[PDB]
Amino acid sequence: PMVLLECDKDIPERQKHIYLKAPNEDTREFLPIANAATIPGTLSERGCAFCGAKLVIGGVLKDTIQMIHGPLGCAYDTWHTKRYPTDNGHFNMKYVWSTDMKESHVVFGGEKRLEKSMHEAFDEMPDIKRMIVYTTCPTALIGDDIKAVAKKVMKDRPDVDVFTVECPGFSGVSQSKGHHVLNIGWINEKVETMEKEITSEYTMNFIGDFNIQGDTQLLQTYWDRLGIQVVAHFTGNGTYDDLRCMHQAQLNVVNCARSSGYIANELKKRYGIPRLDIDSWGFNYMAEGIRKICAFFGIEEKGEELIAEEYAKWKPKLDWYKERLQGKKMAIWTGGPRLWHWTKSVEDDLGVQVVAMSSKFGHEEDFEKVIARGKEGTYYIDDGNELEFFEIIDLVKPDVIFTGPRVGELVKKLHIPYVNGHGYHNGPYMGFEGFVNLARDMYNAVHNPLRHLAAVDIRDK
Amino acid sequence: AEVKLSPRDREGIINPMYDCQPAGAQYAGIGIKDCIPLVHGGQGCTMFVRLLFAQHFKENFDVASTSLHEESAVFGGAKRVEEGVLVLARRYPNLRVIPIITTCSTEVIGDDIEGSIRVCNRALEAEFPDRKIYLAPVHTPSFKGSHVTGYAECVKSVFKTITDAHGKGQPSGKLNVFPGWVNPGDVVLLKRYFKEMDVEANIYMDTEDFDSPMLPNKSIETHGRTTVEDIADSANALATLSLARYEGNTTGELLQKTFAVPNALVNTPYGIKNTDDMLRKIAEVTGKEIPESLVRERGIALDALADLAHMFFANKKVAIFGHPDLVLGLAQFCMEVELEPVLLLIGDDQGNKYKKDPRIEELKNTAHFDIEIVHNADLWELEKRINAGLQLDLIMGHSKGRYVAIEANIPMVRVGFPTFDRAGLYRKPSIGYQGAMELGEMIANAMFAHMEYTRNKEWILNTW
Amino acid sequence: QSHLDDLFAYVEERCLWQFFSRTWDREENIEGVLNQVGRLLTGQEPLRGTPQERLFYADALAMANDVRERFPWASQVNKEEIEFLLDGLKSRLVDVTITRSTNRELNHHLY
Ligand code: CLF
Ligand SMILES: [Mg+2]
Ligand SMILES: [Mg+2]
Ligand SMILES: [S]
Ligand SMILES: [Zn+2]
Repeated sequence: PMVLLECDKDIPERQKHIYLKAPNEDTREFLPIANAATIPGTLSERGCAFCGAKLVIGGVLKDTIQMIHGPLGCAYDTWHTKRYPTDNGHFNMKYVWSTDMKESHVVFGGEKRLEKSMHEAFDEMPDIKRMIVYTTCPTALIGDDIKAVAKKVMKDRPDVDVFTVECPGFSGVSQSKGHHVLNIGWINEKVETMEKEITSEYTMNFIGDFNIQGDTQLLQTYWDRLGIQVVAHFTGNGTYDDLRCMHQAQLNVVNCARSSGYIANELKKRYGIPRLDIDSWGFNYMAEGIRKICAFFGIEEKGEELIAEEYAKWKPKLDWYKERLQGKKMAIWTGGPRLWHWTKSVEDDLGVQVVAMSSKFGHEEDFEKVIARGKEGTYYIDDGNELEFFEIIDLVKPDVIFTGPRVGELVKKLHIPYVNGHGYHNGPYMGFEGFVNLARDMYNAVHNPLRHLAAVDIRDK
Repeated sequence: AEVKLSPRDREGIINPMYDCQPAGAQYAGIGIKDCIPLVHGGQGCTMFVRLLFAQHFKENFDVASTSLHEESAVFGGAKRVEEGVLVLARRYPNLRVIPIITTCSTEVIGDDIEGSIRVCNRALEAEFPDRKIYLAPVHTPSFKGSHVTGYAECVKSVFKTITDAHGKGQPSGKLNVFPGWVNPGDVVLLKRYFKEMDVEANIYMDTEDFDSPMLPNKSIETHGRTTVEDIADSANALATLSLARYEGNTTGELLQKTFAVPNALVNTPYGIKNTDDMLRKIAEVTGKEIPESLVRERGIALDALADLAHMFFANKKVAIFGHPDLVLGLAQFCMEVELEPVLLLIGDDQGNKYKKDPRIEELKNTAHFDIEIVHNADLWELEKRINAGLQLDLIMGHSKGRYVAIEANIPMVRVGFPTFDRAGLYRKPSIGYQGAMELGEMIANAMFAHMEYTRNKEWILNTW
Repeated sequence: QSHLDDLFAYVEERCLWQFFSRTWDREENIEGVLNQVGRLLTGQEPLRGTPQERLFYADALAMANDVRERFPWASQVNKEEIEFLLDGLKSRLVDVTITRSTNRELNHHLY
């Protein structure tokens, strides 16, 4: 049934966001409202649309200035917070750029301040020739025309290319809108503006993977073994110009259908490129994905050789962790997709029972997926808030929580260990090896002498 | 010796030194017991700052958002503030203080915060006749100043709000102390100094319990210890000791003007002389003697520093960045131990104030070498100077400058906020005598490790 | 539980193609994948002439392999039964992923 938690008695509208799956229910009658307005004052986990554009997608790129048109906080706040390495010395994590909006810009306009900052950034780093410009709350409100400014800079600097995103933080209800605006703007403005050499008979884009702790680079070992050219990664370990070439691919393989389904859907509509949805977390899921990719291309036997090798290398260690993790109870409090990518894979491959899940920004589609794959007796929460987390803990008594570090630090006080479900503990976590890494961190989290010591009161005889 | 101030020569920023004003107002508020700040603006303005605090302290702190969305961005956000206040009060029965912190968005759209507070006060008095909730308007447009100024603004507004409500009463016999933006370990040290001097004081804000235990009973103790009652009592103090010109002195000034509590601004107590002078001023205002225990702690610090200064520190060139009180004070500490702080970077638009700081002349009269002070600086300004050939032996700053030091292969000591890339620094004092000692030993140990990794006379670490 | 119950429970717990972003894409996938499954399970050649057909084949092959592994009956069953079963399965997936889904985005023309 839907659940009215005690801490929500004065915000009873939350009932329609929380589902406790019970036997025999028709789940179509119990789908949480999702992607609706946030209730003020709740300590919702949500962030802003600008986050979804710059921090999550655009900022992953290795060779691109991330020009945040706004006051300095939006830039500060999106720097030193992500774990998406590159193979060029992590340019993307080392720098952030602001137009340092001041009061005079609010009153008289910020377009010249932006133009000047763009030139400056290109002058300071003459080897960097690509940029994304993002709006933020106040530059949206005053109506600065960042596309126009970008077009002028491009005319003055024929060596560069600039993309613009209108994504103030108050757009939409969460970071989701930033995903949407960036995807649609990129396909409308930048896809099909360049081409690259095709060097394989098998080509794909890999859509919706952001190289957290090297996930993309690990998956690339598979594509290189299989002889498949990745035209573009959207956007893990990616380049700006690879994304301009996405129309060239034969296949779009999608992992994050929430952040990046938009562009896959438009690439299919405009170019006929089929969309293949996979799970690139999970051991048995990773095999299924490789088998589907190989079936599409007609290289089934290559895929079986790869899978057999990876099972022989990593399945015994996975099974060691399974023996020890069987029956443990897990909660997943993250953005959305990792709920449906992980609930059944940790159950199948590790014997772990996911007892509670919360999605910051997921849509109804994400809830369809997670409820389909998830267990009876589990709580499914849209746009969870802090006091709810405490009540859910009391209800389900998880052995481990996969969530962000700040929530991890909170639930430590209750003697519940965490694994960073966003940026990982010791990743990567995608692929065959990555699920072993996940399992290891789960095991170390729970099998931890400190938890037992913390429960001892030394004054008790 | 010439100490030259210059501004950043670029309009834009690359690698900002500070966050925006609202972030600092949130930091001020989280140090109050039974306080949940409410940040009126888009959601990122809250959630990114909660993350920042988790990076520095490895703890959660409660801050709420009004969740400005598109409707409210066009048609006004007063109902988001008002709903957020009520949702807080309804769900947190022990909540007493809500600083209502503006952002760039709600400053641009002109929401009338004071009017929303009148509305909320009426609503709250009707709904909760037995409670009193203090709502403080905190005007922190992010397109001015920085988190330094926002912290100062928030402290001042919360003190104005609470002391307006309570006024002046019985003299307390206590000092008010505004240490500024410091770590829990700095507050621990100050509390020890007042205790050893037999001086009653409130430290505003008392953040000691930000370093909270993991306890057998699973209780959560990660809270500010400064109460409403503590704040109200500031009107009754003997005197205010303000340690930080840019981080609370304006509150000491407001209490002087409003309540005739004399404010004494002193140099922020980094290094020996500044700590001496702080303790002298405490003795003067209280009539209490400095105790032998502090002469001993001082002496232990000097003994430790004397093992390092001429041997390892002399003639070594240092760049320092961080909050202005910390930069200026650390530069003074560095000269006591023969380091040469040749580049000081201060990160915001307050240069007209910094040019008048008396410490600038103090640095001019004690420097054996030219100093450049870059104001309105970003951290690219440091990186670009090193790229152009500035030769540094040490960087002292916060963790968001780490890649500059890593890539240039320069040892770096983590100071100020945030220091997320080392463990435990929030517990270690940097001010006072113990703190001078601890800073100096961090510097030496960072140089020592660097000598080992680079094979630079690593054999010399035997009989120093 | 019926053979069709077993198929339905497998698709719901394992597959993603019935949960694409819009009604039209769900319809296209339910038809396309399950027509390929029916070819595979009755020993007919799959369609592989167009990229889309080759994708349907990829998704169907996983399903067909998994159902043959999971369900004894799925080897040791008819042809006319695959037909009956897949017609039923199409109707059931359309009902739960389209007709009676409360996902409010499903008919948004704009992606
Ligand atoms: S919801 Fe998102 S992070 Fe917030 S402002 Fe808006 S785009 Fe940005 Fe920016 S400078 Fe500071 S942090 Fe805000 S008050 Fe403005
Ligand atoms: Mg000694
Ligand atoms: Mg089922
Ligand atoms: S979000
Ligand atoms: Zn053991």
